[PDB]
Amino acid sequence: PSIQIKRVMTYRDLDNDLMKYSAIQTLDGEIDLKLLTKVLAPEHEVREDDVGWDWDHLFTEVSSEVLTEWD
Amino acid sequence: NQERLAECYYMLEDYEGLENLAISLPENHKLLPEIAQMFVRVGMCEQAVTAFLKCSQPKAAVDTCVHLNQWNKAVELAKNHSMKEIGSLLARYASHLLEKNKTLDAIELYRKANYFFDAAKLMFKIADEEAKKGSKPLRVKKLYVLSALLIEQYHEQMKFTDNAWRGAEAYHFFILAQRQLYEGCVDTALKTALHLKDYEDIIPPVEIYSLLALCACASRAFGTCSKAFIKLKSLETLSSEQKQQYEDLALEIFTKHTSKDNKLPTCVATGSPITEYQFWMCSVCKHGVLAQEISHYSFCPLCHSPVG
Ligand SMILES: [Zn+2]
Repeated sequence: PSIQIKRVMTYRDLDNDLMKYSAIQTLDGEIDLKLLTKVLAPEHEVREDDVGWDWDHLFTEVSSEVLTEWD
Repeated sequence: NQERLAECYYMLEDYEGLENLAISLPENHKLLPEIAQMFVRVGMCEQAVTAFLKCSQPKAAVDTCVHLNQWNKAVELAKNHSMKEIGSLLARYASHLLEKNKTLDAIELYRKANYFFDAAKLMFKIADEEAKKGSKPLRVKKLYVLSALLIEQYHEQMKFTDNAWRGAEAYHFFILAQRQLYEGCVDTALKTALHLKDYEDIIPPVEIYSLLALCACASRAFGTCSKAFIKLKSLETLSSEQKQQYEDLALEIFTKHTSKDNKLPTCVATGSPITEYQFWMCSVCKHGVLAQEISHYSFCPLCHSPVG
C-alpha cells in the first residue's frame, strides 16, 4: 500500500472520532465534559445480542477471560 | 468361563463386553470386584460404581467416585447408604484448590456436588472483587447472573434471591442506561439512571452519579444535574484535586445554565415502571417486561433465559 494512502487513512480515522462522539462529549458545544465521560464504556462493550446464556458455556467464557485478565 | 473371559475382554479393551459380563453375573460373585477394579483403572466411573454396588461394597463405590472426582455420585451414595464422610472430603479438596488460587475449580466442584451455597458465595466474592476493580460492565453482569443462578438452584434445592437478582440488575441497568444514552434516547437513559440510583451499595457511587449527571446534562435535566453534583462533591472517597475538578466543572455548568429543574415493578426492557397490572413475566429472573416490548426479545433481557 502507498505511504500517502496510509497517511490519508490515518487522518480520516483521526477526524472520524471527534465528530462521532461530540454529540454527548460536550454540552452545547462550548463546555467539555471529559471529567464525567470517563465512566462511560465503548459502544461495542454495551452491545448484547439476544442469545441464550446457559450456565456451562457462560461459565467457561467468563473463566477463560478472567484467566487471561488475571496474572 | 467367567474369570478368564473378563481378562480376555480387558486385554482386548472390549469394555462393552466387560460391562455385559458384569451385568450378566449373579448378584454376588468372586469376579465382580475384579471387574470393578478393571473399570476403575480404565476410568469408567459409572460402570465401576454399578459393579461395586452389585458386589454390595458401597464404601469402595464412593471411594472411586472420590478418586475419579465424581463428587455428585459420591454425595448421592453417601446420602443413600449413610456414610456422610464426604462433606469433609469436599471441604478440604476445595480448600486445597483455593490454596492453588483455582477458585473456578472450587465453584465447579461445588456445583457438581450440589453444594450450591458455597459456589454461590465464591461467585459473589468474585463478582464483588470485579465490581471494586471497575472492569467491563458486561463481565460483571455475567458474573452476577451466574451467582444469582446458583442462588436460585440452591433455593430450588431447599424446596435472599432479592439480593442476588438485585446485584445482577444493578449492572444490567447500568449497561441499559449506557446503551440508551448512546442510541440518543436521552429521556429513557435519564430515567434508567434515576432508577439505578437505588443500587449505590453494589456499583461505586462515583460512577453512578457521574453517569446520572452526564445523562441530566445531555437531556436538559439541570435540576437532577445539580442533585447529582451535590452528592458527587459530597462523596468521601474523592481526592481533594478531584473535588476541585468537580467543583469547577459544576461552577461552569451552573453559571452557563440555571440549577432549578423544570414502588411499582420495573420493566427490564426499558426501565420504565410497569403501570399495567397484566405484564409478561420471566420464568427464571422473576422480573417483568412490558407487553409492548415482550415480542422483541427471544430471551429475557435480564437473565437471557428463553422467553415464555
Ligand atoms: Zn428473566
